[PDB]
Amino acid sequence: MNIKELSLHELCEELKTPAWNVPLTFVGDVGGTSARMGFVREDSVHACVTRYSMKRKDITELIEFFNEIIELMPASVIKRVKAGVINVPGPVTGGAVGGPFNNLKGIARLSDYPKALFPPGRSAILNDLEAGGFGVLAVSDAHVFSEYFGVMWEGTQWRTCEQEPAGSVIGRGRCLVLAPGTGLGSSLIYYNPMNQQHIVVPLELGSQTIPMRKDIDYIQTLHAELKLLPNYENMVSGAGLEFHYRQVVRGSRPPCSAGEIAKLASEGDANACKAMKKYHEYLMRVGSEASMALLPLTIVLVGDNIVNNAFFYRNPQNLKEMHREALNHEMERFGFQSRVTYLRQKKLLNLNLMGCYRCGLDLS
Amino acid sequence: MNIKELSLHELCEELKTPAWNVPLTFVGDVGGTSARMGFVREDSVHACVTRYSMKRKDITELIEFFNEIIELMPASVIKRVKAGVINVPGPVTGGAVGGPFNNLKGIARLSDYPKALFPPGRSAILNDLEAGGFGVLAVSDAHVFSEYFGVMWEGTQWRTCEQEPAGSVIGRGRCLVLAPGTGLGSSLIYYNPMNQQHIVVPLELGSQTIPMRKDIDYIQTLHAELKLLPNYENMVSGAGLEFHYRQVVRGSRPPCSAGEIAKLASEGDANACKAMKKYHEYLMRVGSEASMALLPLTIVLVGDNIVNNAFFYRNPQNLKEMHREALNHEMERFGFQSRVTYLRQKKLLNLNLMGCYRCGLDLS
Ligand SMILES: O=C(CCc1ccc(O)cc1)N[C@@H]1[C@@H](O)[C@H](O)[C@@H](CO)O[C@@H]1O
Ligand SMILES: O=C(CCc1ccc(O)cc1)N[C@@H]1[C@@H](O)[C@H](O)[C@@H](CO)O[C@@H]1O
Repeated sequence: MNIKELSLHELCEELKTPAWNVPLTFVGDVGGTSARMGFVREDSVHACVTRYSMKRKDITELIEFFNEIIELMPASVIKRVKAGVINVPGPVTGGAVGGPFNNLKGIARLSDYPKALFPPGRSAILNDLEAGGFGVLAVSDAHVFSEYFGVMWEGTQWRTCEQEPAGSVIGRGRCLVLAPGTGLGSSLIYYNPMNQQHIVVPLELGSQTIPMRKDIDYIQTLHAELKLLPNYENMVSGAGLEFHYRQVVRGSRPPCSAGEIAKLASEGDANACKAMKKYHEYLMRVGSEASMALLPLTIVLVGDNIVNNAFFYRNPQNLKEMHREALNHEMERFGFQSRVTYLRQKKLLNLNLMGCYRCGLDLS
Repeated sequence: MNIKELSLHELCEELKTPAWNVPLTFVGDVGGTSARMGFVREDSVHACVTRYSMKRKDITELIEFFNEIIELMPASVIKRVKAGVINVPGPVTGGAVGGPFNNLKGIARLSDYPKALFPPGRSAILNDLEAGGFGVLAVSDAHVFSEYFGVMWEGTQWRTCEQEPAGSVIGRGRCLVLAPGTGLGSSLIYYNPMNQQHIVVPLELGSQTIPMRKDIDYIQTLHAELKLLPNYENMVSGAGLEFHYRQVVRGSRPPCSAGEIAKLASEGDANACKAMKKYHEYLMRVGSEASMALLPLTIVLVGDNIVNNAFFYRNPQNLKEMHREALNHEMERFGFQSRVTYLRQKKLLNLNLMGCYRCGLDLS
């Protein structure tokens, strides 16, 4: 798994080198603030990408970027493009129309994209966590799962389905991918046991109304701030973390950012730590409800957030509390939540870029 | 598109007429009370089946039924078995391990089934709604969708994905199947835009904790009765309807069973009617929340209950109220709930038997 990030110029020069004299997949991982776009080739995977700023905060700006690449890149390179797959930070329909976005305006339309980078019949727009799910599969496919994912706790069902150690393979069962970052992303890597095939199913779990436990007052406190029935993302996100911190300090310390709160928690600050426990309590509730609804074999937490918050999961008291909340469901009296193995990304890797490429394989 | 229930001996006879001198698919629709098993052949879908009482109330009695069938049947008939698929009223893993079940006792195990009816590599056990979802596909493939399904309302997304009228085909989009009957069943017919294929993913939406709207007291009341945080099935089931009717009458009238309540409502009783609106209010919350989480193109309400309570859905007032509640979600401010086309089964049909066959065709 190799990704190199280059200026657009160094990018152009890299693609003229012998190693890149080969069929290419155009890929793009588009976020609310930036996009990484470039080319990917083949059991190792090799991507070379350049970073763009989404300064105009508008999804149509990608069209301008694609043009730039086509004009600035030699035709010899562009003609090697066998497939073109990008991902965007919002719901996508028909792999062709993405929108509406929370942090960008406009609608991503595959039909308005240049066929030089998006060949007809071999092109797709993915949801970011749909690409991430494909990304998880690409890690598994390269026999390197244990290098990127660590077991948080092993579920009851793993040994029933798998002889190998937890975390060593994705496993022949449904894998629910959760990404608590800017937005709360989710996807279901469904497993069809009749053909032994994994299939990525995009979800919007973050946007469901939170069902209560013994926390009606806490939920109502947020309800009154937002003037909206809180959804999971409202508790599990940067603003969620900031909310949890305000609720812990109650005025006594002025507000700081989610980023600042995460830093303080890394330094042992009791208030920030408790905010972080709160944030994860709600993440574990997404997990327990989804564990029932989707009956997954595994749940995998992914993203730079998860990797960088390793200090939090490393702590056995934090981990035991998350485990307890994961089991906090009425259906656990039948063992449903206990079936599931939870894993977390433990090493940095842009799953989305790998996923766009992995998806391109299935179009080609 | 037809199914004749026959006696065991006159099943054996029926399977000698020349029209049934074809490869056969063994199928079985296992309910809590009765199981219908038999054989299927082909635009045209012809099935003939015999019924068994599940009077051991034990899922394992099936093997005796299987054994009997093979004993009381020609080797000219058994030799034409190409596939074998049955469905059961509980979760199933690996398409081969069914249960534990809320209704029956034991575990359905494909490995303990006779290969004469279940040719290895061409057989499966399905969850009941997993089969239902396959049945919905089969109806659509037989170009007879509009004969069995009526539109309750057309969603915003339909005319952009399909040029055919709503209700006339399943549609090239995800279809969430809900079966609000004795239990609450749910499955997602996922549409894969990469390869234009539908796949059926089993769900357990019924067992999710109910998120609130403005009904905290009503939920607390049931919570106190059940001594369990209510899930959608608690509000949307037989037990659910009985609860709604009781909260309506407040001991002013006698307590009535679900069937009693249903009948009374059809006759025009105001209290029973109020109970059924209450029930459908919670059914619509399953739909609005799943509309966000799973982003379906359609939602199809299936089952005998649904056909038999056609009177309820035909009332323009009840339907308007259902529609209103289907859009009662904070995400509707973005049009998410409005995207979805709702349909209901309007004519009797064992989708599950048809589903077992349709599944079989993917297995051969
Ligand atoms: O933003 C949403 C909900 C839909 C929505 C659309 C417009 C809007 O203004 C408000 C919400 N969903 C996205 C989701 O697609 C993505 O996978 C996730 C991780 O990046 O962040 C958000 O959860
Ligand atoms: O069985 C369950 C949930 C697990 C469960 C286990 C024990 C129990 O007492 C209660 C529920 N769910 C099943 C589901 O598989 C099925 O499709 C649906 C329609 O028949 O009925 C049930 O709701």
